[PDB]
Amino acid sequence: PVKESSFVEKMKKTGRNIIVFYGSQTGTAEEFANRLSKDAHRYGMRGMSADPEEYDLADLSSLPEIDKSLVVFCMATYGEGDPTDNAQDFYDWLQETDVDLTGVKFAVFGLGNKTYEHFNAMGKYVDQRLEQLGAQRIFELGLGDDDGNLEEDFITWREQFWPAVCEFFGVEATGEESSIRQYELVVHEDMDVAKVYTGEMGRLKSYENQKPPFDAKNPFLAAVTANRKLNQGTERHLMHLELDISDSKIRYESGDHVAVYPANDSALVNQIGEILGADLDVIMSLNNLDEESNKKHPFPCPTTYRTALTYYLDITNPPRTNVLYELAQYASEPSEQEHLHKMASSSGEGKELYLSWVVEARRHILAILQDYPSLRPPIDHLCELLPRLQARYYSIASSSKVHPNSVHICAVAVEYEAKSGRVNKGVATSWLRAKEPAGGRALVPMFVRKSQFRLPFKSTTPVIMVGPGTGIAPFMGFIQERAWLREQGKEVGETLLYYGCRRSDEDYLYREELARFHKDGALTQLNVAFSREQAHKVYVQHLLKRDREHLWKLIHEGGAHIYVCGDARNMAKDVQNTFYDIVAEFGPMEHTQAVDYVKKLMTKGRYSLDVGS
Ligand SMILES: Cc1cc2nc3c(=O)[nH]c(=O)nc-3n(C[C@H](O)[C@H](O)[C@H](O)COP(=O)(O)OP(=O)(O)OC[C@H]3O[C@@H](n4cnc5c(N)ncnc54)[C@H](O)[C@@H]3O)c2cc1C
Ligand SMILES: NC(=O)c1ccc[n+]([C@@H]2O[C@H](COP(=O)([O-])OP(=O)(O)OC[C@H]3O[C@@H](n4cnc5c(N)ncnc54)[C@H](OP(=O)(O)O)[C@@H]3O)[C@@H](O)[C@H]2O)c1
Ligand SMILES: Cc1cc2nc3c(=O)[nH]c(=O)nc-3n(C[C@H](O)[C@H](O)[C@H](O)COP(=O)(O)O)c2cc1C
Repeated sequence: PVKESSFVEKMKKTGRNIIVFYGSQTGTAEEFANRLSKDAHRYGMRGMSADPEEYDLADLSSLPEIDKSLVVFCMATYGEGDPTDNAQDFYDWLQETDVDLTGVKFAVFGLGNKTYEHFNAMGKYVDQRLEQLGAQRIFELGLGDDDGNLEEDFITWREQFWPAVCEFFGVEATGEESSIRQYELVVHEDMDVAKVYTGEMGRLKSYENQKPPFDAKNPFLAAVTANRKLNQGTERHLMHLELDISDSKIRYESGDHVAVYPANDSALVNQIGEILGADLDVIMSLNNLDEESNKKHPFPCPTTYRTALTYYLDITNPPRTNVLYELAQYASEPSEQEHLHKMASSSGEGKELYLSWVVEARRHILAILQDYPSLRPPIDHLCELLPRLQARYYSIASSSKVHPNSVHICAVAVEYEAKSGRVNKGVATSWLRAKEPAGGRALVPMFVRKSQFRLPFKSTTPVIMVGPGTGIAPFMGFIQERAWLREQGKEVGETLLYYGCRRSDEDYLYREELARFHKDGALTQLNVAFSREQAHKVYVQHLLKRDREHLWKLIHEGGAHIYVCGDARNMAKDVQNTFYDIVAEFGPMEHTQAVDYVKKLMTKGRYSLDVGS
């Protein structure tokens, strides 16, 4: 990872006084940065965004060489309160450096989520650390809560931030407003076909010419071997997929995640085009008007609107306030121009409307286009606004020791009645479902992501796995592997599964496979919880609570490892208590002593989580 030159120097040479580093994976932090960066301009200053992984943040000490200089960090938290991948260098650095940042003015906005225990560790860290080094805080730390509404949290913060800035430095709010574009449109007519991106993510033609290694930037088109329906009932659609990675040299261990780069719904794309009156089959490119930025285009180019809407753009999520504000200009009917503008208010009714009519109603772009017919923006400007389509992750359901040449996926297809009035569909799950094992084959641009979730190294350590619904996913690989080790002579301690589902004839995933593993003995216990076969709910905690005596015997004496995968707002929290209570009873020990004991197993590597909401 060859770093770029002193960003301070670039700022000097490009007349910029504020830089906004973004630490993110799904791009939300990146978005905020770009917004905060563009914002800078309307207040007499000029800023720029930047990936800290491309620079050496050691130069912060040089930043004071620029008048009215100030750095801003938009950081998100992951894993064990860990930084985003790209924010890793920055982190390790802040920890090891002793550098003096005297004269450095900063501000930090962190993206977190209250379900997790390490709420905005990064944000809190950077803010607090930069001070210890010497830099002076120009504005309070921002704690954005995604479980509530990060967007609004950002708004509220941003709104107070600029004035503070303006005041500390004595600068004007320079009239504000009047749309400013980032890219410039360039339509191509002669464009040699063989050089137009068709949905590749990295180098031109990387999808056709597959050359390792394969990473997020160079995914590996994997053939869909099997795509079966796992649920017996019809309430929902749960599926088991098997991606063939032969000849990819891609390594992986049960507990890792695999990511996919899906394609939006054809019909949904056609309509956006149609309702705008634009020819989606036009070949074009959006070159940055700043001939200095490294981000030459909003996405791969040259390409066609259809390709961008289909593979490069997120056209299904609720548009964020700034995208709607920018569009307000393209709505002829005033009534509508107003709502759109108002969408980015910090408070008032504008806020409530953006919160219920857009977010709560899950209204995506096309929906808003249909509901505000006077809104007919230019297709090229829309693409510059829409955010980038992300890859979806999946707990690899298989074990490397048994399926080295294949990755398995257990997923629940997303589909629901939105209050917007229509039916929304999960981008990747709908895409995945439509893959028929069968150019001709069914390929899925994927790539693996290593994780922390891992079976114990020592084959005799007791494993306790709590994974209701699709939470069982990673655990299918766990059991396969522990089954293997036994067929390999290896001595295997207890292996217990604590699974859950509605009814044994609705969503009892791997009812049969799990039946085998149990019969043969691979699974010491197979405690399953049918939450709907009786008046009262029977969740997995109840089972854990039921086996308190035994579990505590492997946790406290057998040094067993606890694994938790699935829902994070409830399932995980409820389970975590039950463990507090098991420890507190059989300890014995007050709640506090127990809560700690558990959290220790958590840090001492014996209690792993892998939840989301
Ligand atoms: C580390 C990790 C591991 C994961 N492992 C798995 C796994 O093993 N199996 C699996 O199925 N998924 C897993 N996921 C979730 C997975 O990545 C996808 O989010 C999921 O498959 C749906 O993606 P989609 O693109 O089809 O849906 P999208 O189009 O992206 O839509 C999903 C979004 O729609 C919204 N939504 C969903 N239902 C409703 C509703 N009823 N009403 C209103 N809004 C709603 C939510 O905001 C949700 O985030 C994992 C995620 C992470 C981060
Ligand atoms: N981050 C990850 O790695 C990961 C992996 C898998 C799933 N998930 C997340 O979990 C959510 C749902 O997953 P899912 O569809 O697969 O599960 P699910 O089908 O919705 O539910 C599975 C089982 O859990 C039960 N349940 C509901 N509330 C519970 C509680 N408080 N304690 C214990 N069991 C409870 C259900 O019963 P009832 O419905 O009848 O109440 C059912 O028996 C999604 O939001 C998804 O993001 C995250
Ligand atoms: C796998 C995963 C792990 C997360 N872990 C944490 C965490 O430990 N602490 C926290 O405060 N937020 C956590 N979050 C929430 C994110 O910090 C939040 O969604 C943020 O907006 C992500 O930023 P991005 O879009 O810029 O990548 C996690 C999200 C995911 C999907």
